[PDB]
Amino acid sequence: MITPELIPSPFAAQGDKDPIPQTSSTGFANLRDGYTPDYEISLASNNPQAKAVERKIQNQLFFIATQNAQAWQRQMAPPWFQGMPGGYEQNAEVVRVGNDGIMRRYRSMVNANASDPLSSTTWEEQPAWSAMRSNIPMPAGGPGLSSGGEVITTGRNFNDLLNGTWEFFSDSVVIASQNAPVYPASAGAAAGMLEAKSWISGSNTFCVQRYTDRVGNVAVRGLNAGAWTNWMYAVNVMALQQGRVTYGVAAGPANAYTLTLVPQLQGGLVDGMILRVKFNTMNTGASTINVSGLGAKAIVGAANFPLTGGELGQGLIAELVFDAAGDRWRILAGAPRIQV
Amino acid sequence: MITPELIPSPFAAQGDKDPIPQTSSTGFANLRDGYTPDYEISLASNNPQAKAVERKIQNQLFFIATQNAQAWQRQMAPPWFQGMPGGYEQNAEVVRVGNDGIMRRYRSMVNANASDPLSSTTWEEQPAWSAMRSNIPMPAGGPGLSSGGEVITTGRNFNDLLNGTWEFFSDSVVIASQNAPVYPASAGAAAGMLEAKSWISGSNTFCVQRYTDRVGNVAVRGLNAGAWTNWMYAVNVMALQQGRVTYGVAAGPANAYTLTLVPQLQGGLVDGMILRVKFNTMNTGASTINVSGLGAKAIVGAANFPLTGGELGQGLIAELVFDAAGDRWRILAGAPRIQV
Amino acid sequence: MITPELIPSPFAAQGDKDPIPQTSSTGFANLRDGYTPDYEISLASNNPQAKAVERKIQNQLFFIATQNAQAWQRQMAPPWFQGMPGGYEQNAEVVRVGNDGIMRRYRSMVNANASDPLSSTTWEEQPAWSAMRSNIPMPAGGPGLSSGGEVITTGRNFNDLLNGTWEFFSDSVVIASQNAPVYPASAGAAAGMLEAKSWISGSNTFCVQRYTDRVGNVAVRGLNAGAWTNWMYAVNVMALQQGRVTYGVAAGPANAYTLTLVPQLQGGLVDGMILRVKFNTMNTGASTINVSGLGAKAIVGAANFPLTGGELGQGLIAELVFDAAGDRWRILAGAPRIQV
Repeated sequence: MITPELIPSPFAAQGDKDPIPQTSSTGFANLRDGYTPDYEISLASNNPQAKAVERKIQNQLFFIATQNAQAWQRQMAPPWFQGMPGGYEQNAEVVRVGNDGIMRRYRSMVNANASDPLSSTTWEEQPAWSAMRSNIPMPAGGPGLSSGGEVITTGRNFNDLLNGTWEFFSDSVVIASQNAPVYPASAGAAAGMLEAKSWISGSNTFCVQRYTDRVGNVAVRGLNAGAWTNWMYAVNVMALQQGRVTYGVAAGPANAYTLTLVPQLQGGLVDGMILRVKFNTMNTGASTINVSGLGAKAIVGAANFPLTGGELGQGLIAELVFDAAGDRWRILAGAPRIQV
Repeated sequence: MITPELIPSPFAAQGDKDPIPQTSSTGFANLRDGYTPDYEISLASNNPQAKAVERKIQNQLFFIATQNAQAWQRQMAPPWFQGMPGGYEQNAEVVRVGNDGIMRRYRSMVNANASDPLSSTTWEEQPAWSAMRSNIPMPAGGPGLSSGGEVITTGRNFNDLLNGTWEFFSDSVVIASQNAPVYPASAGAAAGMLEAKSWISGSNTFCVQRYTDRVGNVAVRGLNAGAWTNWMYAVNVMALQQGRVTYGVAAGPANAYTLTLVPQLQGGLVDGMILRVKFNTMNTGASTINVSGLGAKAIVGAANFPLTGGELGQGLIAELVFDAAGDRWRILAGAPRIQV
Repeated sequence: MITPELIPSPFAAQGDKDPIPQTSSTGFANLRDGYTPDYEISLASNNPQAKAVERKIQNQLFFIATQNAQAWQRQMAPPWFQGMPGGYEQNAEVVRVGNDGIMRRYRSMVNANASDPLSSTTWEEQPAWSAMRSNIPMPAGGPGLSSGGEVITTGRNFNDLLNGTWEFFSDSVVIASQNAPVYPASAGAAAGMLEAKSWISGSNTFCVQRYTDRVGNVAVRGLNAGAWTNWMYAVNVMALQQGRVTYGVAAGPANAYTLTLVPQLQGGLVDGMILRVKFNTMNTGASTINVSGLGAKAIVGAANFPLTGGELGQGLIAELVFDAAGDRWRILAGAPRIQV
C-alpha cells in the first residue's frame, strides 16, 4: 500500500520527441545499448561520432515512463497492441478498446497469442462479479449479492419468497414460519434449502419454489397471478405405505360415522373418492357422514337397499366410494348385496 | 484511451548499468536521497565532493522504469518477488510463474504472508471464468458466459437442454415446447421452470429432467441413446386422497367395457393392476372388463359363478385386478353378484 | 520471463524533490512541453532563457516513475485517486483502503464514475473464488474448489461425501457403492445426480442428500445425526397407475400366509391399513398374515370370526385390513358371507 501521485499528463506530452531505435549506427541512443560507451566521447573536442545528450530522446523516454504509469493508474491493464512482436503467453490478462469502446477483462488461453482479443476466441472476455451472481440460476440469499443471508436464522416467510437459495437454519424457529411447506399432520417446516426461481411475463410474474425439509417431504409452490398457490408436498413412499389419505379412525355420533381425514381432500371432492371407512359401532342406516369435514354424503346400499341390517357392522373397516351422479357412498368392500 | 504504446524492450538492457545502492556513504546516487546535493556543486569549484553525473546510474535508472513498464504491458500482474519487505498485504495479488511456464496469479488470503506462492495454500490460484462457469454445475442457458435464455422464447424441444435450469414466462411455451409431459390433473405443464441436467458420458448422456408447474405437479425423465425415457411424475397429496388415477369409470362397448382416464393410463398390462370401473350398464351375459382398453378378459371370483348376468352392476366400481399369469380378471373389491 | 528486479524504495524517496509545474509560461520543465527548447542554449552566451536541468526536477521525475512501478509491483494495482479527472470509466477495479484495514477492490461500472468506492453503489467488488463460490449451494466437486471430483466413475463412499453434486459414470457402481437407493420396481439407483448439502443446525448440523436417477425416480434422504435416513423413493404416478407397489402376491398355504413385497412396506401392518394380497389356494379356517414382522394376525371373513372356507378362489386377490381392537384381517369384498 503505497499511493503514487495522480499523473494528470505524461512528461513532454506536447513536446518534440524522437523514436529510440533498437540498433545503433554511431554514438546514438538505443534500446539494448542505451547510451553508447564507446562513442560516448568528448563532444567539444572535434571527434568523429562525438555525441551530445539528446533532448528528444530523453524527453520521449520520460514521456514513455509517465505514459505507462498514467495508463496503469487509469485502466489497470495494458491495451492490447496490434500485432505486438513476441506474442502473448497464455493466461495473460489485458483490456483494450472493444466493439463499442466498452472494455472488459480479457485473458488469453494460448501461448504466442498473436490474435486481437476482440477478434480472438482464445482471448476470453471476463465481465464483473454481478455476472457470476446472474450466472447462478438463483442468487444466494435472494437478490442479496453477498452469500450471507443464503442461510436464514429466522424462518424466511413465504409471503415474499420468490427467488434465492434461502436456506433454513433452525427447524424449531422455522416451525413458527407462516405458509409452512410441510405435508399435513406436520406443524412447520424444518431446516433446508429452497430452490426458488422467479421470471416475469410483463406485469404478471410466474415463479416456483421447491424445498426438501429435514423429514424429507419435497414442498413446491408457485405464484399464480401475483398470489402463491398452496405448496404441493411430494407423496413419499412412506406416505403411500401409511395410506393416511384413504383411511381414518371412526368419528361422528349419530347418522354419521365420518372419518377425520388426515390429510383431508385438498381442493374438494369430485368423483369416486375411496375411503376405507371405519365403523367402531354398527352403522345406523342411511348415514349422511361428513368425511373430511366437507364431504357430506348419505350411504345407501349397492343393491338399492338400506345398510341397516348386516351390511356395515361394528369394529369394521369397509371401503366406500363416491358416486359421480349420486354423490352417495356406494360400497367397494364391506357392505354386500344382500340376498333379500 | 491513453495508449502507452508498447516499448519493444527495456532501455539499455544489453549494455551497462551500475546497480542503485540504497544509501551511499560517499555521497553518490543512492535511493534514499536520489541525486544527492553533491550533484549540485560546480565541478569548477575544485571541491572533491562535487559528483559529476554518471550515466551507468542513469542507464540503470531508465532501465528500471522501462523494464517495469514493459512487464506491466506484457504480463499484467506483477511477478511475485522473493521475500518482499513486509510480505504481502491482505487481498494483494501477484503472479508466480510455475514449472509449467504459464502465469499463475495468486491472491494473498493471509495478511503479511511471505510463503512461497508456488507451494502456498495462502497464495490462492486465480482461475479463469471458464473454470467458474464449469464450477457451477447447474448453469442457466447451457455453458454460456451470459445468463440469458432464462425463459424460453417459443415452443422448442427440451432436447437442446444439456445441463441447467430454464424458466418459462409463457404458459404457451410450456405446452408448445416439444417433449411437454402430460401433467397430473392437467393437459400439460404450467408455466413453471424446468431443469435438465445431463452428464455427458459420451453417447450415454445420463439426464434428469425435473419439471414443475404452478400448483407443484412434478415430473421427471432422462435422455439416452437418442431418445428420452418415460415421464416420471411425483404423486400428489391432493391427487393421493382422491386416487383419481386408480379410480376409473367403465365405458366403450357393452359387456366389453373399456376405460378413459385423466391422466392417461400407462405401463400397459402389469401383474395385478387395479381395474376400478363404473360399469356403464348392467351386464346380462358374457362380461369383460378392462381399463384403458388393455384387454377384455372374463371375471372369476370366490364363488366361481360364470358370466351369466348381474356380475357387473351398472355404475358399481370394483377394485379388481387380473391374474398375473392366468390372463383373466380376478374380482377384488365391490363385487356385485345377483342370484341367477 | 520479464521480472524487473524488486524496487525496495523509489528514487529520491526522502531526498529533495521539485513538483513539476503543469504548465509554465516561461519554459520551465513543464509537463505540457517537457524539456523546452530553451534547455539547450549555451549558458556562456548569457541569453535570458538559458535554463539548466534541475536536480530536484530530475529527482521528482524518477521518483514518480519508480513509485508507480513499485506500487504496481507490490499491490497489483493502482490505488483509488480521489479527485480523479473525469471520474472512473466503466470496468475500473481500484484497490481501496478498508475502513477495517483490508485492501478491497471496487470496480466502477458506469462511465466516468466519480463517487468514493466505499460509499457508492456503482463500485462492485471482485473477490476471490472462495467467498465467490460460497454463493453456490452445490459447488462442482463438492468440497473441492476445482470443477473436477464431481464425477467419480468408481463407487465412492456415500457416507463421507456431504455437500456438492456427485455424478457416477457407472449406474450400477452406485449399487456397488454403499447407501444406494432402491426405487420402486427398480433394483437400484440408475445413473443420476446426487445433490447433497450440509447446513449448521447448532447441536446436530444437518444435511439433505437426494439422488435423481436417469429414469427420474428420485430418492430424497436426510443425514440425521451423521447417519443418513434411508432413501425416500418417491412413488410416481405411473407407479400409482400400475398399482404394483401396493400389490402383493402372498404365499398361499392354507391357514397360514406370509406377506412381503419390495419396495418394503415400512411399518408393516398399520391400524386400519389394507393390502392387496393374492392368495393362490383356499384357506380352511382362521389363517395368518403379517408384514415386516410386526405381528401375525388371523384371516377371517365379514363375520370377523374364523373362516369356514370357500371364500376365496384359485388365485384370489383380496384386500386384507388390520384394525387395532379387532386384531384381525378380513376379506372385505369378493367374499361370500356365512354367519358363525
